[PDB]
Amino acid sequence: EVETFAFQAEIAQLMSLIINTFYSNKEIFLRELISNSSDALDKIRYESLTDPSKLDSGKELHINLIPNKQDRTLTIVDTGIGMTKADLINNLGTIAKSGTKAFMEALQAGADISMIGQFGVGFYSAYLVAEKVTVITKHNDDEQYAWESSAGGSFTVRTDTGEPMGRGTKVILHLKEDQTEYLEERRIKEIVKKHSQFIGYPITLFVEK
Ligand SMILES: CN(C(=O)c1ccc(O)cc1O)c1ccc(C(N)=O)cc1
Ligand SMILES: [Cl-]
Repeated sequence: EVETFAFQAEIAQLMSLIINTFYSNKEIFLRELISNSSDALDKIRYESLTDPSKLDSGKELHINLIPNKQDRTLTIVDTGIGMTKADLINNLGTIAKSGTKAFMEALQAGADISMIGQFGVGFYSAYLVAEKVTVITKHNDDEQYAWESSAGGSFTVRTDTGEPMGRGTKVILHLKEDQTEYLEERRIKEIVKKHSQFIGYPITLFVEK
């Protein structure tokens, strides 16, 4: 039922750098994850232009932001193309080994952590704010999978028996205890307006009871 994998050494080092570096501008995680969602939504849109049946798993293309203060989670849900099991295991669809090389050279040559997305590895910015990240994904060509990692050099993959998603990717951020500002409506709104104001899909911020 649960498979445990080692990160490639370069990815483990990327994650360690994100977790251990003193860097105050953590809010950029949300821009990076919304960017990934937008890119996934563009991919299923483009495939649907020539094969409308690709949207049989859901026609609506959008992004939901779901804070839950009871669970201390921020969830980013998109209805994009989703990931196969293979692409989950292969660094969540990224060229993360080569991207990490380029990013670490850029940080040595004066870049900062906010530029992570320019190297194709923006997903890993989740670990600025999350102690654990859970990714639930569903691609038309595959079953629904759950990826998870608390860093420390490993991740797990299992077939997800949870709530069916139709198609797309859900990133569940289990926030660090000192990062609960990212569950507050006003703070999320501020970050979306500051860094994600030109994303071409609706971004709905859910509210809480
Ligand atoms: C397919 N795919 C996803 O399903 C996906 C991965 C991570 C994420 O936070 C959101 C996603 O939709 C995904 C993978 C990689 C990128 C990227 N921009 O490098 C974008 C999208
Ligand atoms: Cl690569």
